[PDB]
Amino acid sequence: GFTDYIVKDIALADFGRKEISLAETEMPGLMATREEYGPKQPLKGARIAGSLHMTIQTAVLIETLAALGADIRWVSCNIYSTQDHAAAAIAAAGIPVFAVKGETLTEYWDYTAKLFDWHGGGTPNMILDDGGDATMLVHAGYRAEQGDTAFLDKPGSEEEEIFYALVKRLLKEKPKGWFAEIAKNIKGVSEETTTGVHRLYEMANKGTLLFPAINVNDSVTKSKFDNLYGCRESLVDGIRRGTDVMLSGKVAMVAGFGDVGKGSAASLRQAGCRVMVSEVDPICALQAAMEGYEVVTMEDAAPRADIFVTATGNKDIITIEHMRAMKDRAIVCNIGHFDNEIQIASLRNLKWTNIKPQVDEIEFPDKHRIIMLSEGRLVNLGNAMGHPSFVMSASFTNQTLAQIELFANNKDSKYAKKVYVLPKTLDEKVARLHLAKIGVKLTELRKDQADYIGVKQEGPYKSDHYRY
Amino acid sequence: GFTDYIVKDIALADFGRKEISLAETEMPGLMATREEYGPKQPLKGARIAGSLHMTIQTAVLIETLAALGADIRWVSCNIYSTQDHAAAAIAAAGIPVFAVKGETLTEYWDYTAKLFDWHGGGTPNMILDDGGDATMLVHAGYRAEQGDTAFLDKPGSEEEEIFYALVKRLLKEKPKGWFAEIAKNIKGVSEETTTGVHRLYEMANKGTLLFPAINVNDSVTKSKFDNLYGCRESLVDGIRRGTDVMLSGKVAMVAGFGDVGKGSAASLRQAGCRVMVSEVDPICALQAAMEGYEVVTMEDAAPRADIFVTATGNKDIITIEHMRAMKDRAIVCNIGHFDNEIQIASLRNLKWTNIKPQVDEIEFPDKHRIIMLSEGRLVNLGNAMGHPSFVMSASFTNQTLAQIELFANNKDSKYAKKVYVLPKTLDEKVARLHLAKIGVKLTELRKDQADYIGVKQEGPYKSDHYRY
Amino acid sequence: KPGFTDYIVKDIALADFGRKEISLAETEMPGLMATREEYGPKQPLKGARIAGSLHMTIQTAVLIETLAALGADIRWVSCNIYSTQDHAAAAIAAAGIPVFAVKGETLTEYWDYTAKLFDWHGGGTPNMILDDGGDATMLVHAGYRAEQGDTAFLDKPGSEEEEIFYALVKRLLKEKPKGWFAEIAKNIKGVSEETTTGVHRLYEMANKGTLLFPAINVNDSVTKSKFDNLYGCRESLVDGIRRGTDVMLSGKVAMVAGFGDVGKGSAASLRQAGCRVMVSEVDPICALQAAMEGYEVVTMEDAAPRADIFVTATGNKDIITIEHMRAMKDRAIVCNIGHFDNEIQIASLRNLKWTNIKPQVDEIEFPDKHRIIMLSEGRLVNLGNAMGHPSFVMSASFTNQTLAQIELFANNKDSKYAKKVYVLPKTLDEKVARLHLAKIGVKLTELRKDQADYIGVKQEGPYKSDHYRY
Amino acid sequence: GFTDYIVKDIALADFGRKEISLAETEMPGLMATREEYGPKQPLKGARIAGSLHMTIQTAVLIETLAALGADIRWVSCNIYSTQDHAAAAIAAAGIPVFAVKGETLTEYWDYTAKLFDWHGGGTPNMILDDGGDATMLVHAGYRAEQGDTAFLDKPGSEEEEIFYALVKRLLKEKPKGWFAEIAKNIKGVSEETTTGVHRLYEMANKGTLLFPAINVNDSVTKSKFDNLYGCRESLVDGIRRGTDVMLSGKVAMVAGFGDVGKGSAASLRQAGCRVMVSEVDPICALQAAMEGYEVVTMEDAAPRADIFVTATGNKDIITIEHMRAMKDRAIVCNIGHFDNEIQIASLRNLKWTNIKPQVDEIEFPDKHRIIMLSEGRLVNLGNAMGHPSFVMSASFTNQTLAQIELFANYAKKVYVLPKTLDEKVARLHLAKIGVKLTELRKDQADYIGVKQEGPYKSDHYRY
Ligand SMILES: NC(=O)c1ccc[n+]([C@@H]2O[C@H](COP(=O)([O-])OP(=O)(O)OC[C@H]3O[C@@H](n4cnc5c(N)ncnc54)[C@H](O)[C@@H]3O)[C@@H](O)[C@H]2O)c1
Ligand SMILES: NC(=O)c1ccc[n+]([C@@H]2O[C@H](COP(=O)([O-])OP(=O)(O)OC[C@H]3O[C@@H](n4cnc5c(N)ncnc54)[C@H](O)[C@@H]3O)[C@@H](O)[C@H]2O)c1
Ligand SMILES: NC(=O)c1ccc[n+]([C@@H]2O[C@H](COP(=O)([O-])OP(=O)(O)OC[C@H]3O[C@@H](n4cnc5c(N)ncnc54)[C@H](O)[C@@H]3O)[C@@H](O)[C@H]2O)c1
Ligand SMILES: NC(=O)c1ccc[n+]([C@@H]2O[C@H](COP(=O)([O-])OP(=O)(O)OC[C@H]3O[C@@H](n4cnc5c(N)ncnc54)[C@H](O)[C@@H]3O)[C@@H](O)[C@H]2O)c1
Ligand code: NA
Ligand code: NA
Ligand code: NA
Repeated sequence: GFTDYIVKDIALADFGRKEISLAETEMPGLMATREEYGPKQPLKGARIAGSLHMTIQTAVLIETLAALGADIRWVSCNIYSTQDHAAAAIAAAGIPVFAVKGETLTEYWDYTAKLFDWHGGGTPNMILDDGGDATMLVHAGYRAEQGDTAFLDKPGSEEEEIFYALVKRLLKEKPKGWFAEIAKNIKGVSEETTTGVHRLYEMANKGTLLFPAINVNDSVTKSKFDNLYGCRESLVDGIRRGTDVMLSGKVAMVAGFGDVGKGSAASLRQAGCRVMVSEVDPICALQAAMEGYEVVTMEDAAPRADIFVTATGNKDIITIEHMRAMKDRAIVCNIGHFDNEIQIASLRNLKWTNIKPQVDEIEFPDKHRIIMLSEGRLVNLGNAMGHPSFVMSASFTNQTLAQIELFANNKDSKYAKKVYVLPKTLDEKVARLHLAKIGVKLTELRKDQADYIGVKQEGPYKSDHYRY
Repeated sequence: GFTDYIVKDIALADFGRKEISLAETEMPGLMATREEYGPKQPLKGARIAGSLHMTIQTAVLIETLAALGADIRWVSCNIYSTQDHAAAAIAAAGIPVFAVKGETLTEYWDYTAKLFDWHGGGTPNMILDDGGDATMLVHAGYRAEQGDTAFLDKPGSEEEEIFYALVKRLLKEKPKGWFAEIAKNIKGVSEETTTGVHRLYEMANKGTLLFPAINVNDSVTKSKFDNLYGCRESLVDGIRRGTDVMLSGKVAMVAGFGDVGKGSAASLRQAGCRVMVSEVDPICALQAAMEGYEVVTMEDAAPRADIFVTATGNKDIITIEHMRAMKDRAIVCNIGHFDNEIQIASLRNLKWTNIKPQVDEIEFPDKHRIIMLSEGRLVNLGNAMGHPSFVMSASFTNQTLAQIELFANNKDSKYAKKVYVLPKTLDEKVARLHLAKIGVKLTELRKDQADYIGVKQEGPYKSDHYRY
Repeated sequence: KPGFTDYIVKDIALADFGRKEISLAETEMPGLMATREEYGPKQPLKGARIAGSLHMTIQTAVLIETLAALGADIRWVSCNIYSTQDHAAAAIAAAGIPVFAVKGETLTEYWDYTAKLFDWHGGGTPNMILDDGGDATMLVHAGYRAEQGDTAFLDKPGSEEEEIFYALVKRLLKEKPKGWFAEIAKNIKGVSEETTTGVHRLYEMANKGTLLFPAINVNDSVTKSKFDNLYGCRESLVDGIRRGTDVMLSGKVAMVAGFGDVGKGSAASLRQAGCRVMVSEVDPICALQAAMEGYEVVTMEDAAPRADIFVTATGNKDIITIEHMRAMKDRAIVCNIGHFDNEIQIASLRNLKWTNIKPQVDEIEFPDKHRIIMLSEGRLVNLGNAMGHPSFVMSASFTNQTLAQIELFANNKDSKYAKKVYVLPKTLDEKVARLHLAKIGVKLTELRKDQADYIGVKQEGPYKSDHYRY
Repeated sequence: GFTDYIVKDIALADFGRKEISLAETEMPGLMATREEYGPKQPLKGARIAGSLHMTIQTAVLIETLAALGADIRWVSCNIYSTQDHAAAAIAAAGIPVFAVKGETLTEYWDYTAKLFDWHGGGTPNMILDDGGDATMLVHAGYRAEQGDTAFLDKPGSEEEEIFYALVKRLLKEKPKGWFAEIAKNIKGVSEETTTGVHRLYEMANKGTLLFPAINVNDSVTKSKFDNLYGCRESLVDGIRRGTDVMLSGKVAMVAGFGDVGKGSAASLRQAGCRVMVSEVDPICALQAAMEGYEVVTMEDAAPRADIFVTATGNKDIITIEHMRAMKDRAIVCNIGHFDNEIQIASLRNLKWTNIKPQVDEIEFPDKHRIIMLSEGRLVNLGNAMGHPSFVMSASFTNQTLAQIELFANYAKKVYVLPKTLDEKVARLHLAKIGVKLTELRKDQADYIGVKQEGPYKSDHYRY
């Protein structure tokens, strides 16, 4: 009689469980974290609201949190990233989850709000976020509840107008003071991705951040593994499953050469494309040139490339003018967190023909066409299966450790309403937990060698400013 | 009122047509062939029986042959390689096709026989074959029809048993002399893949080959493109879609370093694996070592690689003893034409658990498991979408030109009952047809330079023994 | 000029060849050349007396002439006994700049030359140090410590170079005016330090409170560490091995100890050239990076009988021991690309039979007749057996150095630099990268104001947070 | 009392011997061939005139031929490819060699002629050639000696005028009939490189080839290894030693994508360049595009590449009009056999400034400059040390087996070694690089239609 969930089809649970079992073998850091902290139950009493792509990998994270004692409600943080068999397995485990691949924007936001109506009464006391949407709902509602309401009628994108409408509906329907009630009860947020962390630092800079936050993205074992190697593996996976094109012989353009753009350019080069890159940061541009990529503007690339990928975390990267100039049936996609890297909204008066889920052909007046993937939302998660389990084990061990820090290890107020990163000893621990699986044999410093370079034999091995 | 087909779901035809249209843009060699030969209708009067993976790419080939005047019947040459939407689109175009992804081996062989019961009555007068199964049916039936039946009672596998039962059934249910009538009427066969060509030369050398044959595999623009770059793109595609594992950090073992093994090892290394290779040919082994691969035996690799790929065209490459020695949840697959590279039958008293279509977990008595892709059949086609269209345009332009040669350019018996390859002029033409699409600007020999090296400005540019 | 004799080089007649390659390097060093054009009119280094201790290569000659073009008075030595390019040294001497640098100088010569930096022409001392590896900095600090009465460390040498260095310190205490090291320390306005090993020495002193003057850590400019250490070694490690040995790399197994910036570049050098590369590491993060890049991560004991080529890239000591070398295959190649020659236990080999093949290449034979090929007697192989990093990447390193000399000498009127270790601001790090883009055809996109606001940055940069790792 | 040689510095012999010893360890095929055939003395009675880059690797080949019984005289086949310490070691070993790094074209052809004045009297009875120059001397002299002398008054290049003057000088000095006497005594030639094999097939098709020839270049274990991997290792070595430029960040243009162009493009891309390629053959062009190289014309490349390499075996690939259009201080070089891929002659009117041996800066009227390596001669051998020893062991094991075949043991006058020998060459190299070959079971061998011991592939297989 468990009914507190919304998924595509609960009957997919058995398939979901099979793939979760397979992913466990590929996620030694999460499984070792269960073994270590299971007995101590550090998350007992935690009520974690999670907003994070409802994939097989996330399901292993969710069950790890639950094995550590947490009570949980979950949604995806993108309308196309859910893996419905993973969602069904979580629902079948009796954990409230509201996540469907292909849900509407209105559904997406209504589901986010359902995180905060805790089963049995009350609110969450922890947030685990990827992209900042659950955090944003709490802050925007609190802003309005304190009487600052005009921003809710500011012009916006289609999704923004839906978000403001949600906040108005909740102010109208929930008891007065609901958002302050939520904000009081949240002990911390851990945030996974570059875009969400930027939103966190903006709030802290403005003094509006309502609770302590750990920036998980900037663990070394997250940013230089998930953002880099994860996209190296999953960008071309998304493009292949969407289009099945031959990548050898093609030219690809990647906007951005931060961690995701580095991984994305490598994904395409390794798969056979000749890759060009755009950048605004002269250091990252020089890195791209030293790695052998031609560094060009998007105006230069638009008539040249076969495949375009936005990897910036910024907005208005590929415009209608660029797409007007592209060759017929050029492929366009986005691997940054949000769908305003490409001017999708400007395309909505053109003729769209759906090819299959997450693949559309868009026809201009002059009859040239472009192939758009996942309507401009995250292509690796929308057209394929996101990053593979092993690299998500590193990200999600960080997440689990950050939840433990904020929920369990803040009894001396070592985390204020500010943004923190995990300490390097824990970053190093995350890496250590993954070495045996992939056959690494680590050397140990002898004492005199440790002394010679000024480190402890057990680490940490690098200064605070080391960049790896 | 058209019913002469067997496909999984005819309602997939619209989706198939959308992806056929997209593939046409990616297949400039086939489309240019339609434009050149369309007006001359060189295949008017041809009745082509095709046995070749019923993919979107094959659908573009089928419609090219039809555009040149051919009447067609088609089947897939593997039980897992059909793309059901491509099959549906062909059926919806009124072309008889008998091809379902996941058909049984009994169905597979019954469908092959249906090639020869031409619609309206009569037989085919051309065969287009990939792997030699349709050609084998004709030759084995002919052998038995002439009185040599004893071999039909000594089946060496379950497949051989189904095939010999089929031959016996056709000898009873088809008219007296049916196999000789087919053999009389077939003007030629063109054969796509290394294994099928081996079978052709076997028959040619023994004097049993019943009609002229063109070896398409050994066109330069087939063997050095499809087998090499096709597998480079589509092997890791199959492994990713089947398993979603992280390839960076994994050790992969490829048996064979011919054209397919070269492309397969590159597929895995480019995707991040550390790749080991086995070989029996010292030249191919030395190539592999010079390309940086460790060259080892399968016994050395068995307990330590994460991923195993057979690429030999030979048999008994990965045995039950190897599989017993493998690490838990190692991945095993085959990209050679036939499944007996892996000893699949030796596994049939173990516990098999299906994960999803074409993915199975096999458990040994000691509880270790292996993950088997497509029950050991061609992994790129079974677990993904085979090679991408652009490279198949080169293979399939060769096939179209070969059909034209045997059907229309044999008035003078230039093709006897032996195996031939297309001339280098046609090989060069196939490459030329593909240059504009990918932006190649070819240089023209000045007249002085052509003289200096002793070629014509228009080619051919290399000796007949040049290896490229 | 005939009157000028204040130098020591191998052969002054190499100056014309030196000048031709300096001219070629100028085209390849746009950052340094742009820094001249920008700051030349302003003469920010007029009055600077710069003691430089840095590999006397063609690239260093373009740095020296940049400093002089900005107004600096200069004395120079190399920071390694095998890294000098004799034609570069000759060209600097022929320009009338005191330089004491010979490829193949002895350790005793090396340290006597370092001391000549501090005997300024016309009297007095330097007032700036530009250091690579910390040796000039160490001479001032060791002498100061001893001169203040703490001499115990001088009597306990534990390597040949250490005993030579300690004997130099004693000699200078004996021969110079009393208080000489304190007078040097008082006059040095700052040191800028190029390399990971030297910067470690600096932070050790700053943490003990013994650092005597402000220091800028140039190694940890993004446009030094993530370019010179990485791409420089990617280009010049295999160059050194090829010139020393002319072996085929395709088909060989290589072992790289360390997967920091130099080890990353070294492993890529060898893989790109065709080797199958194995890596060792002590840091689990760096080990996981190496495994993710496809390298087998093993211990040196596992690698010793397996690999054809060994490269130490750690900055640490005792990486390749006599036990490892005894276990190696016959005619295995061994070399070092970290700053100092104690990564390989070279001293443990000195009673074996050494057969010189050619400069910086030796065959070492064990009693059992097993042989190894040793490059540059375990000293930096890229500089010893080849020409070090190529000019273009050194332009990024040396533009940072020039900017750091301007900071310490000209921009410390308010004492913003105390006696501790600083890095250059990110806007200067970014400027260094900007100066190198046009030469290699990079077209940089301009952020619009709405895009810059969206990611919380100014259109003119800096584009990244302080803790961004690139 | 031996002085029948010309080397730059005989004092380099000890250095040459040390590097020959090192190369022996790296040349397991040559050394295994010495071990197997030394005691058989298959080349006893052979008098081999060799014309092949006088490198450390060639010294190991020479001493292998001698260990098989051969009497030898040797020259280099390029004026800048000799390694003087290798030449000195061969001289010190008592083998006539005439080879100096930097010898002039006049010296080059005088030295080639010395091959044929055998020590003790008589002529050679075998040729081992790389590029066909020794072979061409015999055939041109034979042609003229049979009365057809007018062509010798009509050269097309400075080198051909020197060559023709040599032929005239030999016809004047040597006994009447000398070229026919040489031609009668030469039992065969083995020819190493694509350009030389092109010359042989020209002569065979015109019906003028005077003796059997083995095309060593088209052994699989030569063309698919030396030309490909050898250039992959040694092209960038040459460019680095000549210029010391940073390759990451630069654009490089490679003309040709045959075996040498494939290896050359890979050399540059693996070293960090962004590589463009030209081709005339649509199949090779399509291969380059599918390997991810931009395929362009030289006119497209001229204003924008930083580095240009010719790898065609053809002529007039980089013209003065291309070089006029290049950026200031672009690097230009040639890895094909002959210097006429670049229009060096047309540059001789401009200002040249020597930087160091084999590196020159050439200044145009408008003051832009280009950097020319080895005056357009083979850059890997002129600016560095040619291919490394291990891959030359494969090429030179083929050469040794070919000399045995021609001397001691078809229909076509130019032929290739049989696949069983090609396979043997590869097998000899496997243990040193740690390869473990799998052995077919009898049923597996039958399944694929081969003998367990090979050959494993059809004669048309392209590898
Ligand atoms: N799809 C995934 O699985 C995945 C993985 C991790 C992060 N992300 C997302 O990817 C995005 C990028 O993240 P990141 O970690 O690489 O950030 P980053 O800050 O490291 O890199 C972004 C780069 O974009 C560049 N840039 C900004 N504006 C540009 C412009 N107009 N043109 C060209 N370049 C521009 C920046 O200079 C910067 O170097 C974020 O939205 C992040 O949340 C996605
Ligand atoms: N899946 C596809 O899309 C695809 C594409 C082209 C060809 N094929 C098939 O792939 C197979 C291989 O074709 P190919 O063109 O590479 O053939 P190939 O003859 O070029 O190469 C096969 C290699 O296997 C080696 N080999 C044979 N027995 C071996 C053993 N016991 N252990 C290790 N190595 C062994 C051979 O020496 C040979 O080099 C054939 O069955 C062919 O029909 C599949
Ligand atoms: N030759 C050159 O041109 C050049 C270029 C830049 C720097 N350097 C020198 O190279 C050295 C390395 O510099 P870096 O910037 O890479 O430093 P780094 O700190 O980034 O890397 C050193 C790495 O060595 C590892 N390590 C330490 N002891 C080890 C051991 N016993 N076994 C295996 N790994 C071990 C560390 O964990 C570390 O990751 C320094 O001496 C530096 O001064 C040389
Ligand atoms: N330097 C070395 O050590 C070395 C090694 C092996 C051979 N070689 C020499 O290299 C040359 C190339 O040999 P190969 O084996 O690669 O020959 P190849 O016939 O395999 O390749 C030459 C390529 O050049 C192309 N080509 C001809 N003219 C062209 C033009 N005008 N523009 C662009 N491309 C053109 C051809 O189409 C052909 O594909 C020969 O002279 C050979 O003797 C040099
Ligand atoms: Na996944
Ligand atoms: Na240099
Ligand atoms: Na060499």
